Amino acid sequence: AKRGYSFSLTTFSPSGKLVQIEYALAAVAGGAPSVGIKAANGVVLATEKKQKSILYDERSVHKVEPITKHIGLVYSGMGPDYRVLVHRARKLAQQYYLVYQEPIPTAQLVQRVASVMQEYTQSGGVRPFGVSLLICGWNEGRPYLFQSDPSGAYFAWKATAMGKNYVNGKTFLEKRYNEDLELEDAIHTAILTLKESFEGQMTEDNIEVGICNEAGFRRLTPTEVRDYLA
Amino acid sequence: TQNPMVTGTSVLGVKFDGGVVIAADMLGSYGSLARFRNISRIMRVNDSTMLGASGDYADFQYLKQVLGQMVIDEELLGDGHSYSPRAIHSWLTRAMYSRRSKMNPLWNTMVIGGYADGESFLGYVDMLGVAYEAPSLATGYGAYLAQPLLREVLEKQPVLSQTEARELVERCMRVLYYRDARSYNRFQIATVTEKGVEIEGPLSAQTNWDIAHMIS
Amino acid sequence: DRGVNTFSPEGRLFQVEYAIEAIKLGSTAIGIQTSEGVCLAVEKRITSPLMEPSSIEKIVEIDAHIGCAMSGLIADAKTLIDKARVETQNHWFTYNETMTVESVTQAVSNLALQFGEEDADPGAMSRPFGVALLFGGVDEKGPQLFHMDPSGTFVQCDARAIGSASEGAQSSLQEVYHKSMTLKEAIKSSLIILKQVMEEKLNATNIELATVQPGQNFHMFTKEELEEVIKDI
Amino acid sequence: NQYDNDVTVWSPQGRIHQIEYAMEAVKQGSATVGLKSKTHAVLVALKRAQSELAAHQKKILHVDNHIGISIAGLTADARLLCNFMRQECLDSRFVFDRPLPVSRLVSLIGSKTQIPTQRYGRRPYGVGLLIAGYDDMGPHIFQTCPSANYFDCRAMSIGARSQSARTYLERHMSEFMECNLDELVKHGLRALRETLPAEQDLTTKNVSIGIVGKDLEFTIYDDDDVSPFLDGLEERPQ
Amino acid sequence: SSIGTGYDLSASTFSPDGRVFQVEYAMKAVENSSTAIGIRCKDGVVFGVEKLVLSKLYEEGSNKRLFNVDRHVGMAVAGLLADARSLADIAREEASNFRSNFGYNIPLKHLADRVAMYVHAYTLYSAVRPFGCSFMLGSYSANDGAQLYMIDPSGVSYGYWGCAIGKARQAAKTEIEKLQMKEMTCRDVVKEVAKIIYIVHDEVKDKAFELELSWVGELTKGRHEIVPKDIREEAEKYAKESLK
Amino acid sequence: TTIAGLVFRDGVILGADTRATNDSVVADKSCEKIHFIAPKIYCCGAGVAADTEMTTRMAASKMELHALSTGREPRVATVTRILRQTLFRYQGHVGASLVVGGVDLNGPQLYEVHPHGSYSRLPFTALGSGQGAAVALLEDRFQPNMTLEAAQELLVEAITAGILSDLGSGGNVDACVITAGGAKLQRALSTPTEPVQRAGRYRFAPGTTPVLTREVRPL
Amino acid sequence: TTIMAVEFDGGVVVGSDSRVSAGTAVVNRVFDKLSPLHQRIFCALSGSAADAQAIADMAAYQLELHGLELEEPPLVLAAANVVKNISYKYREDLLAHLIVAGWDQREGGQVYGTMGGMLIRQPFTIGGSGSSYIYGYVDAAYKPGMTPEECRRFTTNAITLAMNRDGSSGGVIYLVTITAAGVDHRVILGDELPKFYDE
Amino acid sequence: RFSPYAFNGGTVLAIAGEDFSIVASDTRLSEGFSIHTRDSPKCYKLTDKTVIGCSGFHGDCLTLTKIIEARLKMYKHSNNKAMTTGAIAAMLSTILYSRRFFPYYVYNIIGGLDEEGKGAVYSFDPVGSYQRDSFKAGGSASAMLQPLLDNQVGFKNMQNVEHVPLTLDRAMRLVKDVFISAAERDVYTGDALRICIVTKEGIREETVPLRKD
Ligand SMILES: *[C@@](C)(CO)[C@](*)(O)[C@H](Cc1ccccc1)NC(=O)[C@H](Cc1ccc(OC)cc1)NC(=O)[C@H](C)NC(=O)CN1CCOCC1
Ligand SMILES: *[C@@](C)(CO)[C@](*)(O)[C@H](Cc1ccccc1)NC(=O)[C@H](Cc1ccc(OC)cc1)NC(=O)[C@H](C)NC(=O)CN1CCOCC1
Ligand SMILES: [Cl-]
Ligand SMILES: [Cl-]
Ligand SMILES: [Cl-]
Ligand SMILES: [Cl-]
Ligand SMILES: [Cl-]
Ligand SMILES: [Cl-]
Ligand SMILES: [Cl-]
Ligand SMILES: [Cl-]
Ligand SMILES: [Cl-]
Ligand SMILES: [Cl-]
Ligand SMILES: [Cl-]
Ligand SMILES: [Cl-]
Ligand SMILES: [K+]
Repeated sequence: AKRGYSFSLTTFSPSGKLVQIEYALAAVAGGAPSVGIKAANGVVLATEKKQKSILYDERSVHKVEPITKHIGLVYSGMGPDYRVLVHRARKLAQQYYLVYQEPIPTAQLVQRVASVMQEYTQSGGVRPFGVSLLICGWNEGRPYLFQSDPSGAYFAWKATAMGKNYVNGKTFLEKRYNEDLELEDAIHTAILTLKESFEGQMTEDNIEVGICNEAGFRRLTPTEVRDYLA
Repeated sequence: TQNPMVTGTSVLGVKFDGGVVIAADMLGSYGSLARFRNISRIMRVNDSTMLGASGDYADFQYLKQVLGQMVIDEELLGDGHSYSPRAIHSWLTRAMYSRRSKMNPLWNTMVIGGYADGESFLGYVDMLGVAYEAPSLATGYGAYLAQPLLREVLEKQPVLSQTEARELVERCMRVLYYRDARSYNRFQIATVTEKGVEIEGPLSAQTNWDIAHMIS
Repeated sequence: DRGVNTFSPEGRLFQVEYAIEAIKLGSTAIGIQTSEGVCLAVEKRITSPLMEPSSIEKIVEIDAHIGCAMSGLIADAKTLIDKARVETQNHWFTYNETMTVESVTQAVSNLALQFGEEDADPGAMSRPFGVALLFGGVDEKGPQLFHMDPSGTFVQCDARAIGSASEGAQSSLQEVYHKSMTLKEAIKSSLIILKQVMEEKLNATNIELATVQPGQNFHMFTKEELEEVIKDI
Repeated sequence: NQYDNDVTVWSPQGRIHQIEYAMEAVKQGSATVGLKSKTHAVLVALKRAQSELAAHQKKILHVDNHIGISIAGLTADARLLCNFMRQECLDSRFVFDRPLPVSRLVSLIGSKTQIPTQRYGRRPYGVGLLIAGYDDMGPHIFQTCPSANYFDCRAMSIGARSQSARTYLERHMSEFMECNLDELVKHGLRALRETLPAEQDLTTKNVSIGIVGKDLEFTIYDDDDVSPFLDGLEERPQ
Repeated sequence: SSIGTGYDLSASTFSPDGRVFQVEYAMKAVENSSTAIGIRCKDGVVFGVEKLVLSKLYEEGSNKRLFNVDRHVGMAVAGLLADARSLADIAREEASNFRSNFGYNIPLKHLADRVAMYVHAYTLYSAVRPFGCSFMLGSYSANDGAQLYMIDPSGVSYGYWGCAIGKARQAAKTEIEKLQMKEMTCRDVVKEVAKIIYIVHDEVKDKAFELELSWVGELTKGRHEIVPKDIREEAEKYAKESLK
Repeated sequence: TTIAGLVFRDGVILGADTRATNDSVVADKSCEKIHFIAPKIYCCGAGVAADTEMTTRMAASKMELHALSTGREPRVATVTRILRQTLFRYQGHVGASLVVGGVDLNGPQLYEVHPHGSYSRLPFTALGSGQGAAVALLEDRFQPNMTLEAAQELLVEAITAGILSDLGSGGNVDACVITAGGAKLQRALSTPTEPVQRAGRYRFAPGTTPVLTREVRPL
Repeated sequence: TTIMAVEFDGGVVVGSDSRVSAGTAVVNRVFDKLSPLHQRIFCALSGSAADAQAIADMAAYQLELHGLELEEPPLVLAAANVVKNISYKYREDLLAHLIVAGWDQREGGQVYGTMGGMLIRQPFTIGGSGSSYIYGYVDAAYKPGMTPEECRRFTTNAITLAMNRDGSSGGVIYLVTITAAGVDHRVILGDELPKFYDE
Repeated sequence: RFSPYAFNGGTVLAIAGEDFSIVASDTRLSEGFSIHTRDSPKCYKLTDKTVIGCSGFHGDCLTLTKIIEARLKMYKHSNNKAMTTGAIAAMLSTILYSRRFFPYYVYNIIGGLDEEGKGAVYSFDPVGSYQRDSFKAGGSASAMLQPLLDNQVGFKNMQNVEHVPLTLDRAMRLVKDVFISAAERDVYTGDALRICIVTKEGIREETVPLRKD
């Protein structure tokens, strides 16, 4: 028999800093790198899926996930925590569809998912999520890219990177990213930002990439990733 | 239970010198239909108290399991204590009234026979919680048919030998078979004594149909 | 740091022992069980001549035949007193009779160690009551006086004192008690012992005096009547 | 110590200190003695006064017509356990119409007293009881503690200086089985006497007696009702 | 072998070397208790327990360490007896629930499996402490044969031919290995069970003792019960005289 | 409503009329009754309109969520069990009679599920107030392993029969073919009734309606 | 419905009609009322279709878990008990009789009736609305110690006779035979039904 | 449907004198047109000072007597004394009213002594309305018992009778007579009559045979 703790595990330090959120930020800043790029006619999301052994089945688990027909996800941080947020995101997307009969605006999903993240910075007996989310979407004929993080704060991006070498990946994008890309160009500059932080040789098995357009959201097949890897 | 499905008719009880004897026919009816003509409506609770039950059979089988477990639980402790016939009677009374008060009754009438401390026990339990003790017991149509017979004999002879009780019971089952449309000619006799509970196999009462020729 | 239901190596609950200590800061109160009645007396402890005299109530009425003297944390006591008053009237409703002084004290004693943190209600007690109580009254077993502390323990007393000067007043009662004392001597003794153990002089407005005797009900003394018992110093 | 603030914390030695701290509360209370013959079960307890002006504490309590207890330790924990025992005895009579066998009642205490020792924020019961009862199996003397453990005993003593009483009974335990009731109570009183310092002995004000058996229901004699037992006293020797 | 201050207070806290000390300290409580024994024979299972007489004022038969959990199932306990009784109550309810749901006597292995789940549940949280005892479960039927299981504070359960728990679990096991129990009748096994308890017993540290004995085999018709005063005393005499 | 289902060689086919009634008056002449569940699983709803609407949308919502979590082609047997356990919980108070049809790794499948939560798997079925007309046509002309076009025509005839014989049925016959390759939702496949043409003009020259108050809000 | 089960030496035989009805209309003329609860335990369905099927699912659910926990094929007694318990707990809310028959290593081939929440083992059992019209036939046509083929004919004959008389019974006869070796499922079609007096 | 009540008959009578109380009843338990048992007295000892008589639905009467029994013990452990006649009557009122919306089909009469040793009688309805009185009857034949007591004990409708105080002897015959009359007319009254006499000495029971038809 059990009954949980009812007190917050995230409190204010004398400096005015919620240390557990910043400590959760350290968990994502140390995870595998991930990049998202808004590209005028679509969105691209790519991640390092280096399992660091040939024994793994590269096809079994995925890091780039669909939330609905028009929304996708990537993360940097803890895999298990991310899974919780995916499941919650998918349910929120359906809850919205059932009520309004209209694909959830990406902005509205992110707000709802970010609020779940906020809970774990104030609720009792729990630690915050050690994951930052990168959410892409297409609604009203416009591409969207959003970032959610352990704080429960959310941001809108033209392009960004997170995880290992997120600082170097960001400056690279500042110089490299220009508005009004075509989607197929964005997959290149996404894989290029990923190459900056890699360490090893890139095969279509080592990285995972998803795309979002007017036709919806899908993850690229291993054969498609190979064709961009040249 | 709001509406009983499979029912049993009258259960008989009467106490002789050095024990108690219980009778009930092996029939389970579905309305007027005789559905199961070889099922037992009697049980051995322990070695001192026994039970025959009228009404809904599923409710009887439920009460049979609950009482069965209670006896097992008590045997596990092995503290020199066991349920007396009165204790089982008191429990059953409390159980029926409780279920009745929640408007969800166990659809049963019960006869509890027992022998303890040199004294014979015979107790009645209703589905509404009506409980008492009597030298002779008959439920359902038995209360109208068999009970008059038993009382008329017990008035003339209060103490009966086990043999006298047995033949009186067989005589009552004869009347019940003739007069109850919800009865059958297969029945059991249960007996408590110093030695314990003894349930006897399928019995038939002797019938006579010679009055079928006396209509001319 | 520990929980509220923690035993000392000695064998006592810390919060109880600490609640006993809180009473040692409360103003002194005396009860005397006379064969012809019970008298309760207490010091008010005026902090300023601006405070209203009859405003402090450290001796209250529970029932027609029961009086209660209180010491320690006054705020804790008045929660317990309402509970005592509720019990008498619940009992009156159900049984059409007045409760015994023992049963009333026993009822309040049931709330004793009903405190805790985990495995408890939203409004369950967090700590004990920093209060000692003197239940004095007349039932069908003659006049009686009972003493109760935060441990829950309650016992009859022929005479008892509780508060800051507890041991001093206890010794003063010890050498000045006959089980055959009159009520005149009973009020006198309590008034005599009270001035000895106090930091302030005995005034008519400085103290509360109460009597529960067989014939008449519990009585709160009026300033003029107090001046007749303080006439015999 | 840091293994001694909660019941849910095991000591490295393999022990629970908070149970043992509660066991100390029993030893601080005044002594009480329980013993039985083949027909009767007798409780003898020492009432205590905090001052001479206050009355003596109640030590022996009613449970049912066939069961009685003497307490040692915290008052509220004793009163709480007494009310549980009474409620169990009431439910037994309400349902089965027959008195609850002593063995089973004690088993229920053993099960109930165990619960708080295993849950965080809870605490052990700060009282030990001596239970005298009569049922189908004859007279019984039982012992309960802050630890949920319980014992079936021929005779027992718990409280302050109960070791002296324990040794007295241990010498005369073979005596009790053929004892007359009047001789049985004197044995109980004589053991209780050993607990007191040499200066003082048993008085009519500080001795409480509880008796249950084949003859009668559980009865408590306190003051005037107690002197018949005290009178006829072999003198305090050394 | 132990960890101070931090990592050994709660069962919801792992130690740096991957250990739950709260379970291990509860495992220490049983190691301090007097020895309980039980070995599987050809036609049943026998139990033997040394019961240390704390005081001669206690009744012969008090503090029973052999329980009836179900008509066909017997329990032998070692450790904090207060916990041992609650687990005996939990085990009883489980055997009762099984019959209520499925209509027949609980298979012993499953009974052990079920009670073990309950024990284990008290090893995961700060809200509760682990059970401070270890216990054995023995049964016999013609279908399943003789079966013997033992559960410890962690929630682990295994089958046995011979098993012992408590003070001298080691002294007992080496004495059990000597027996050809796979071929021995349960009437014989009692004699040997009785002598191993006597050998195991420390008569110079512990003051004195009583011997508890249990049945569950063909001679009892599949029902678990106590070994009669007659058969016990023959085995007690056997124990004292082959001690030389 | 008339709704029907049919199994053929290469897959399944579902049918429906387009009429909705409020009391005994035709509310909607062109309402859709063949509902999307998965890309290759579809459901026809008969009974209480709002009830067949919400149950079907709820099922589709749970089916997309299931496909997302498994990364696999949704199973029609999953749809059928989700549906019936939902409906059984409501004890028939949700008046939704459903014909669910689709394609799995286990081939073409057709189920019917009643409001109380009972189900059956079969080659052909019909639900709604015009079900009698449809089964009549099916029992008459159904064969195992029919060609798509032979199966499409019989289904049209079954729904047509329902439309013409049932007063609670009308409008167009909607069809949905599901193949191991894909699903074609042939809305208004056949349309029996036509009267849109007329010769009665009832216009009113601006100012025939007498007005007391006028207010204009600029935007 | 008409449903039936018969016990033989090596195992059991379970039969049913293939009709489901709503009022005077038949909504399914080919429905199999023989649901597996485990690998060698089947049950015969009657009464409310939704109520019956719901009981069948929960029974099959619990017996799967119970089977894994014992690491052995569930006892037919155990199976009957779980169906009996659900039927009793909701006797006012669930309206269906389920015959449970099967085979296990402990007790061989067994037949159980659970109507209303009671439990009884019988040498053979009939159920459903059509059972009324064949009570006389089964009493007269029964022999103890029938071969698998004889039991197969006995159930077929009795169900044929019931279906012709009962308006709520119709279609085909579904037969399953459960032995140690396995389950044999066969269907008796319209042309193959035994002929009797029909006038 | 299903009825939670059965009618089992039984009449109960109580009379108060200077130092005594009488509670009397028939021994007949019945249901429909059949007698359950001829040996069912309705009087019940609660204390040495107080006796209760319950009639109506026997299932309710049994459970209610057991509630009172338990409640009597609860009181004495809590208060250190016996529950007085007036206290039991006050408690019974509240117990019966807690079932105001699902009542005990029960007719209770309480007989005993007050704290001054004087005879006390308390009459109840199924729902708990009660008062003290000199004499009262409850049950199936209460209307048969009442008027005779009104005339003889109350001295009602009489002109120059000197108003003699009630004696035990006279009340005993009165109790016997009204039941003899009722047994002749009420089909639910017969078999035997049991009288419970409450006095300072205690409870004495007396049995007189009645019509057995
Ligand atoms: C045919 C047309 C009826 O013969 C179909 O069953 C059709 C089903 C359908 C319609 C639109 C979309 C999907 C599926 N049913 C209706 O047209 C239905 C009629 C109906 C009314 C009352 C009923 O009894 C409870 C059952 C069916 N249409 C409606 O529900 C209309 C829009 N609303 C109402 O009539 C109002 N109802 C709401 C429920 O409570 C009774 C009153
Ligand atoms: C024979 C064919 C006649 O009923 C069988 O009993 C058959 C058994 C069965 C079991 C599982 C799956 C399919 C078939 N029972 C039915 O066909 C059943 C009959 C029935 C309806 C209502 C009842 O009252 C609660 C009891 C039995 N038919 C149905 O349930 C059909 C699918 N639906 C309805 O009739 C809807 N009912 C629900 C209850 O209220 C009346 C309308
Ligand atoms: Cl908390
Ligand atoms: Cl949460
Ligand atoms: Cl995808
Ligand atoms: Cl049977
Ligand atoms: Cl009945
Ligand atoms: Cl009686
Ligand atoms: Cl204390
Ligand atoms: Cl001690
Ligand atoms: Cl759904
Ligand atoms: Cl049959
Ligand atoms: Cl009550
Ligand atoms: Cl009235
Ligand atoms: K019926």
